[PDB]
Amino acid sequence: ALWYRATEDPYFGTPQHTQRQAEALLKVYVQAKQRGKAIDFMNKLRGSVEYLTGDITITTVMQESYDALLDTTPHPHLLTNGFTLESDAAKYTGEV
Amino acid sequence: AKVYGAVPPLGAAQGHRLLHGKREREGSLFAVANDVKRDERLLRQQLNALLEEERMPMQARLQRNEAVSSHEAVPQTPLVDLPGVERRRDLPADPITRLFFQHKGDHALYYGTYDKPSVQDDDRVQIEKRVPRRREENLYTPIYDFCHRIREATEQRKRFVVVPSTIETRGCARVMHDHGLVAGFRDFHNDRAFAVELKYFQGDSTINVIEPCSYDGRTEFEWSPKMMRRLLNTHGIHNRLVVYICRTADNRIIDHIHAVKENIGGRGLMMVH
Amino acid sequence: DGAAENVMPLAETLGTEFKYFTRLMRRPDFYRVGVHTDKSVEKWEEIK
Amino acid sequence: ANRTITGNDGRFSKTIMINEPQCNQALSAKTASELSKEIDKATNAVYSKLSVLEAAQSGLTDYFCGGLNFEIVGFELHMAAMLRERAAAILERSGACAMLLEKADEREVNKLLRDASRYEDRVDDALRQHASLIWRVYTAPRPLMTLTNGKCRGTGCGLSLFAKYCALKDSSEFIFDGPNVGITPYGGMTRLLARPETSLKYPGLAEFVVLTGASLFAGDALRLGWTDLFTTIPDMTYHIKEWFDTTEHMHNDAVAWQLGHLLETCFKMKE
Amino acid sequence: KNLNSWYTKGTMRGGVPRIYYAWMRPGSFTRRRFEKMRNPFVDLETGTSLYFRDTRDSAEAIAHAADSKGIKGMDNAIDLYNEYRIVPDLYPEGFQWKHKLNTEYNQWRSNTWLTPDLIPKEHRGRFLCNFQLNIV
Amino acid sequence: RLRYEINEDYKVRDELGPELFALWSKAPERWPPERLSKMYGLDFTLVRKILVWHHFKACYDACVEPDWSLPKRLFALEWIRDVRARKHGLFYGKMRFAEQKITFYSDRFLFRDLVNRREASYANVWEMDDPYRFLQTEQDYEDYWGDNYDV
Amino acid sequence: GLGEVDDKGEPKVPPLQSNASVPTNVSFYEMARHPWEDRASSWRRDGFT
Amino acid sequence: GGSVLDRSVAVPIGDSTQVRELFVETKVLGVEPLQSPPSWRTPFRNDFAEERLKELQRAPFKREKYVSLIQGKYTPKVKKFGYTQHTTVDDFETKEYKDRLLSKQFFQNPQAFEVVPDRHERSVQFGGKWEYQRTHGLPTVDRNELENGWSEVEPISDGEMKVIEQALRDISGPRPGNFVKPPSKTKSLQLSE
Amino acid sequence: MEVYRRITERVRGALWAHHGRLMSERQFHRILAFVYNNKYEYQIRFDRMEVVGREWGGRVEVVTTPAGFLKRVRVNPCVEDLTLYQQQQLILSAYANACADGRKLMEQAEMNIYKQFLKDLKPIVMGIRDNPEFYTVSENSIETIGGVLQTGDSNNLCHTHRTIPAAKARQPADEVRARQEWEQKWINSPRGQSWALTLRGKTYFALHGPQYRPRGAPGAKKETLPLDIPAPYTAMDEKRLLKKNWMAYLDNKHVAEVMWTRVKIADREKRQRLLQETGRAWHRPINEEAINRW
Amino acid sequence: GGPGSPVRGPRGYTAEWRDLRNPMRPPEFPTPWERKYRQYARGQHPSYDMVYAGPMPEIFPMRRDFRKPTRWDFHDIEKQGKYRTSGPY
Amino acid sequence: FRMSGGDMFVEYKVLSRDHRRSIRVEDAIVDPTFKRTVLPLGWLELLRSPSLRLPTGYFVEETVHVSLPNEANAIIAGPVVLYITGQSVPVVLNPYFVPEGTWDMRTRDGELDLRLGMDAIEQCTLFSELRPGGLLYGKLPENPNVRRNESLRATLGRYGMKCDLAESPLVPRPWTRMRYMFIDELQRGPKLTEFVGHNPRNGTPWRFSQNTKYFRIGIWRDTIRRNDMNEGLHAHSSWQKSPQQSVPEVRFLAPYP
Amino acid sequence: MGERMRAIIEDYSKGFGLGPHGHSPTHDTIHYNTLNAEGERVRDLGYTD
Amino acid sequence: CAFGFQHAGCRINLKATNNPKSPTHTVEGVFEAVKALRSVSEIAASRGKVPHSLIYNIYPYLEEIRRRKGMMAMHPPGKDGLLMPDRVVDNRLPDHLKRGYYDDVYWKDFFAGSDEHLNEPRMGLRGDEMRRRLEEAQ
Ligand SMILES: [Mg+2]
Ligand SMILES: [Mg+2]
Repeated sequence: ALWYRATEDPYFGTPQHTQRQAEALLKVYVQAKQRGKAIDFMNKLRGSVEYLTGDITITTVMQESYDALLDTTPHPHLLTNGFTLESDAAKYTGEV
Repeated sequence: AKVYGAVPPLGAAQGHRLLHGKREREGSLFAVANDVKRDERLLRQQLNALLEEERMPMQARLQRNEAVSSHEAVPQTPLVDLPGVERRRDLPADPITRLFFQHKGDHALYYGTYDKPSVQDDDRVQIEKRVPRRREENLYTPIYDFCHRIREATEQRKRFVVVPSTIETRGCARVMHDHGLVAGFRDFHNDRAFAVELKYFQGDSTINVIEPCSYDGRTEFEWSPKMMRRLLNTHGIHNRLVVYICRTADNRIIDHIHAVKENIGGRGLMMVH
Repeated sequence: DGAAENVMPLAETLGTEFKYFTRLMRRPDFYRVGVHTDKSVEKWEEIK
Repeated sequence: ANRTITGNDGRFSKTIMINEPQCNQALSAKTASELSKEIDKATNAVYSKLSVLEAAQSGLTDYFCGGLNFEIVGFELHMAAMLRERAAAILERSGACAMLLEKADEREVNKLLRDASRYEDRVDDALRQHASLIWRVYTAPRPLMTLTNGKCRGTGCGLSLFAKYCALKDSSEFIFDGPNVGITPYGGMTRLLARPETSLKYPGLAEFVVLTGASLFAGDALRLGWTDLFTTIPDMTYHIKEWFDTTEHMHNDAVAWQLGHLLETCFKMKE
Repeated sequence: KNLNSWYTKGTMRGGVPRIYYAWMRPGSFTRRRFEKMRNPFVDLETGTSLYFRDTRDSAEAIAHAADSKGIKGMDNAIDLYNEYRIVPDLYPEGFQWKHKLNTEYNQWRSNTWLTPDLIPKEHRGRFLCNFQLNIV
Repeated sequence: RLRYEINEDYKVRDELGPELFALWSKAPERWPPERLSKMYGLDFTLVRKILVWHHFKACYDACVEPDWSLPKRLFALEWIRDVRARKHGLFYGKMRFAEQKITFYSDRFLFRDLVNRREASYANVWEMDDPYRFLQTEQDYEDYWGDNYDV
Repeated sequence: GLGEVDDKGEPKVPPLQSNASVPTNVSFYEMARHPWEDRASSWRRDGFT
Repeated sequence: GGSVLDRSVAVPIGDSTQVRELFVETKVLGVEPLQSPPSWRTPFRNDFAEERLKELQRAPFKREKYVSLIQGKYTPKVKKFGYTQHTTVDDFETKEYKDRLLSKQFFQNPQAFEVVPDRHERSVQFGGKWEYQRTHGLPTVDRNELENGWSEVEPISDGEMKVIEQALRDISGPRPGNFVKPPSKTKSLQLSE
Repeated sequence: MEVYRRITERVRGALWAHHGRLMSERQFHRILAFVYNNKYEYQIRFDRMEVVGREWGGRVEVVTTPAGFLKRVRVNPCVEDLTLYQQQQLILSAYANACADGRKLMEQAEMNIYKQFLKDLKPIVMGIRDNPEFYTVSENSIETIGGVLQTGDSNNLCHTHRTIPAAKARQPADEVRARQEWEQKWINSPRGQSWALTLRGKTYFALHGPQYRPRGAPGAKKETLPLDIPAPYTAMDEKRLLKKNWMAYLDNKHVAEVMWTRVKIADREKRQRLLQETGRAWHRPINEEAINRW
Repeated sequence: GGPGSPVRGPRGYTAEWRDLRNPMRPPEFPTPWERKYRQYARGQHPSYDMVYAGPMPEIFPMRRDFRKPTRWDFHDIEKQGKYRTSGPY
Repeated sequence: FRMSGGDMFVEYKVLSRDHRRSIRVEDAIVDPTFKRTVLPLGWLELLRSPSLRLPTGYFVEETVHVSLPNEANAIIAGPVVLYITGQSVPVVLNPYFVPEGTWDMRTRDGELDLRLGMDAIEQCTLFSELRPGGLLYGKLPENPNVRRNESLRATLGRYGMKCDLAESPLVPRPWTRMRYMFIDELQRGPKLTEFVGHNPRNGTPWRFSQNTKYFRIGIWRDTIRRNDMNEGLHAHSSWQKSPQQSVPEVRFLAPYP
Repeated sequence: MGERMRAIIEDYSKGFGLGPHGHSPTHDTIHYNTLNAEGERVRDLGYTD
Repeated sequence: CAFGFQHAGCRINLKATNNPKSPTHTVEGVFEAVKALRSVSEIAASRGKVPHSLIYNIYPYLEEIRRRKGMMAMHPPGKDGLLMPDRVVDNRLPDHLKRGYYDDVYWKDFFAGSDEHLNEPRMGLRGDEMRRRLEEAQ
């Protein structure tokens, strides 16, 4: 909501999105352990007008935090970095 | 880059007041004041003009355009015509099978009043003026009785009624025939009477109820524009169902909807639906 | 011609009749004389 | 505004009655340009299943329609000529849109001339308005039935015979004439007379009626197949009105049947 | 203005429900008899020669000077699904579906089917509805 | 218990393939609702409804996002009728039938507009039916776009 | 001098000509053709895969 | 291409040498402007190399039998009309169109294009809440080509017309069984009821 | 619109009259819709051009798009001196002359449209009359419960025409295949070789090669065999309806029947008119035994 | 400002004759009016009014509204007792 | 919208705010090197229509420097409405009105050399032409973020792309996203819409269920003597004798089954 | 059950097109097969070569 | 409420203490009233007028009044749409002809179990299919 209100508001609004707002939002997504949203947002970002104008960029910090969260939360079809092996799952899987 | 709608397209001599930016003339407080006031008021004037163009009734607009349409350079003189084509024609009616003879408008000198009628239509009976036999009784109006005639002839399902002929009466008739409450009507320039033709639908009348506004002539009810505006409104929905009929200061017989349109107050006559 | 095709339709027939009417009505024949030809008898009485 | 054209409407029916008993129903330029408005206003109306046009005649006149009023037309043509005459007179008094060497005379010559052309423009207008009215009747979107009661002079002939429903009472009549008043026939009936059909059925009739002013009647209008419909019933107009009052929906099936049934029962000739 | 505010009208009756219509009355909903041409009009056939009145002149209906070729307007069906509805619907179609019997529709949708004695003959299979009873 | 459906001639199954999607995809301007609506033997409200559903199916099929303002553009007259009703009677929702005005027009009421329409002429066809001819004064432009805070 | 002829007969103020001609590529039936088989009809057929 | 627009691209003929040594006859017609060739005759904007490569790498698959892996299956599968899945017809689709389309499809969702798809959920968008205004629909064809480029219609003669409407007035003649339906054809009623 | 709707109903009704096939409402309207869009395309292209009508001498010039939309008006100063009335009439009659020219073009275009339309109906129409079972009887032949009676008169005057070859079937498909065989035969021969290098040849390959259309270029990219819709041999909309709900079956059946009847009535009206015009028929029924005695 | 308000009060050619001009003749400076506006301005533009607007249809159907538990829906006749519940909500 | 020379040409219509006054432009370059679209100053007075909301023709009228071609040499004025032939949405500019002296584009005879800037492109479907693969991509001003010559599949590859659309059996196919489409008039009919509350808008569609205090005695009486008719408020319940229960979205006009 | 049956049967068995008298079987005023007049006409003729 | 009235209101007998008052009277009165109520649509038809609420239906009509100009107002020259029958066409064949008729178009024995299309339904049928017939016969 804040992210929309940032360009919507006449008084306190910026004409286009500033970098600050972008990395702030991405940081929130990271900090919510929110995966799908982080991905989609990143792609949308590089699909924006501000990106093609050169105004907003993807920095190293954004990139690597993005990747960090990509790693540490469950992916739908696959196993992920930061999946903890359960010793007792042998009850079913068969392998310790 | 072809441009339609500007032929000159670029005026060279034309440049904006702010852009050319000639050095500002220094007026005495007199000058600056007078200019602020005259242009404030020419803005007031402009705003007015626009508001009038917004509020102009369609009839006015159409008149304006086919006025300008026909307009020539010189104001040409009228052309002499036949001895006349301009006599308002006499409404067609049948001599033989008839309620009343249609009387010529050329006989206008022969005619009498509602009170003292000149002899005509001797083979029909003559309606009589309805008046009180004693004091306490109501004083009847040829509106009261107009309404009760129509009411009663609607109850007996008759196709024609003979009815008293005064001004607001045939006014009321025209209004009702506008709203389609009555099949038709005619005045034959008979003095006492004229005749209305009733309409029926689905086995019963088109008129639910029809009531006069005043029982007496000694009572005269006045309708404010706001009241007539209330009638129109049924809890927030605009309702033209019922028709109320007025005299105006101007001697016109109107429904309440036209009245409200131009915000005139009028004297009550009757209500019919 | 008289063929089912060669007959003028309504639009051209009115226009044609107009052409002829327009051209004849000018001649003193119609307006000065023939127009009064069909007047009633007492019309001519009143005029005389 | 003039009380020339009057009308009577039912729920689904519309009666337009031309009222001009004094002139023998000859329509003026204004009154025709008017009738074109009433006819198509009634014809483009939402609830009209059938619009019936007839002659309101209070017993004064038997014409259903006259032609153009020839009295008016003749009058203003005569005025126009008179002004050409005075203008010519002073053009020859100075000579012994006309541009001269003299301001006074250029002045009053041009005044006279302009006024002449105004008159002629009123005649022109009359002819145009009649022709266009005929066209109106011919192209009417909803069914327009012309009940022809009594005679028609030329453009009146036109007005009655070109409605797609033209009924003839017995009293109907057509006088296409006017070489007898020293003019060529007007009103479009010429087409009807020149249809290859008429040359087939009545060879020579076309010239008969065009040259000799001579009346045609119900029977002959029927045989030439000019119109399909005929009735002997008193005051058909009332019955049409009240029949279409009892009628119900507006779907074109309903309309087709209602109209069609009316036509079959009265106007088409059986028994 | 009006201050009467259509939002706030109405009286809460507590548990008592009532019907309301989104647009028109439900009987007026399915118009199929004029759509699929089930009406006597079509069968009597009487007035169908009138679709073709243009045929009354041969050399014209070929040459197309007049644009009225059809009963109500420019052509036989310009519209046909809309226009006729401008007449107020006095006698609406109602419920036509015959896929079950009247008695089976009635049975399913109405409590009234359980009490065949309490209903007169003309109404027998006719109701789709549940009726409250109130003994005054 | 769900066996039968009203109006068997147009099946929901067959409107899955949208009609002439190979055309109005490519220049959606030259294809106002009229050109399509000649396809269905239904009435007006139903066929515009269907056109909306076509646009949406089509868009979802080509994996692009649909114009959400299309239902406003096809129903434009209804849009504004509703905006103005909401303004008049104070409520939020969709104006339904009980709240229509009870005015009774004469039979020939439509004549003025009818001759205005019959005599209209248009330089090209786009001008003929553009989406916005519904609008003249600024009031109209204000009610037709109040919703996009953008426009 | 729109319609006014000159000395030797040539037009004064050369007159306006019409560019209108019947366009020949415009058959709609091949614009929207059948979705897989390329036939130009309006006929809706449900094929087999 | 039958058309006015369908003329080709700029092509080499060599110097004055090879040109006098090419053309025998040369006849000239008056100067008129250059029409830029349409998008489908333009070799650099139309190049399909990637899809041609995709065709070829799958080409050996096209030479083997068709066999249902549900054994016991005979009846053909119905493909319905107008489904987007089964459309074979490109009218204006060049490499250009296919890429404009590709990209719009990709920025719609990226997770359609991943061999192993990640979680795809809607997040915010940079144009605004109304961003669909600047995005939606399919890539649009240039209108000059839409209108003008279409094949020349093979002129239909009056002969074929005369024949077709002959055949039209042959089928309108009556069939002997319709007015009074034989008692024999009215026994044939079956319902699924 | 009208002329087309009449013919399409002729086709639908005839389809159910002769064989038990029903055309889907969907289909019936989609035919029409295609005629419509055809016209629309013609309008699109027709507004890019202009028509010039002219009144007196060349003094009054009116420039107007063929649709009848007014664009420019040029006038001699001579007109300016007339009267407003005559100015009006003059420009008006110029405008009328423009409308005349434009409408002439248009009507040519329409004839073109009608032709494409017919061509598009042809697989359906022919599809019903080119079957081994299709037949007609003369219209004046009495029909009775069992079957149809012989018309007596002039045993020469009645000739039965046959559309179909009675021996083994030769269908239109075979004829198009024949055409492409001769195309390839001509192409592959010498003197068909030198012709394919001519301008005539490259014209022919311009228009009538589809196979050479580069990918994504508009138009058909293969040559198509003519459509085959044999009417008695293909179930159309009656099969789906008869499975799903009987009610819609009976109603669609009904419609097709009614349309057929209507068409036939129209044909009777035109017949009647043609009969009165030549004066073989009277204007009111004179023979009532031809009606009342059944 | 209405009908109750104080009244405003009232051969050759006049100065009002001159300014006026026939729409057939080209005006003074050719202000590029949009054709549509000058149609509406002159009364000849086809009306689209709120009178031509039919029902506003539900296109995308909202959601199933599931029954939201009220205080009158309880499986025990207790909790609805007169000492606790005054009504459903 | 057409192509030539490598660039776009669009027809558009400029309009005052009240749409009183208007100008067509036939071929305008679409060039995204312009931050803001530039018009000739001559039109400033042409497009000025003084309505009631804007007593002067425009909301904003200022001077600016802004020499792109080729200190106050121009005027920012607006709003002005712009309809491009392609798009359904109006685009509202606040353009630079430039006199002849600052920049004069007469460039070819009759040709005024107008163009459209990113002021207007951001508001169109034309914006989608600005993304990689589009027709405006070439002409974007050079950035770190935009690579000039990379093939499209190369770039898209660098972001997310691997295969063609929905090529892997793991991702559903785009067109099964929507299978059934619900239109009341073509199937099963309209809903039976009731309410309990003040209005249709103020209440719930739900009746009260059988567990209500007042419904229990009645429903009992109905379960026991089923065939005779029974008084009560148990009618108003969502439960009743008939097989058809009253719950929301009953399709009652349905020809079911 | 009976009335529904009759309805279906009467609808499926109804004739259409034009009979020898030029009109539909459902035409308003004019009729076909009056008092089995055609049935008898087939009775006494018979269909044979 | 039994009728589903939202906006109605109703009063019996002025003051509620006015005679006669019975529960019978109270019911019968309101039912009487409601039975005398005229619907608005009915009222509008009664006067021969179009209700404001129903006018939207004229819109498509009025719409293509407006949209009919040029090329869509055009009817094909010469062609009415009514094509009268002239000759008599019969393509029917003796059966031995229509046995081998379609066999280069579709499969052999095209007309096999087809009873309407053949005067002999059993021809071309191979034996067991003929057996199927009598098999369901008994
Ligand atoms: Mg008006
Ligand atoms: Mg007491």
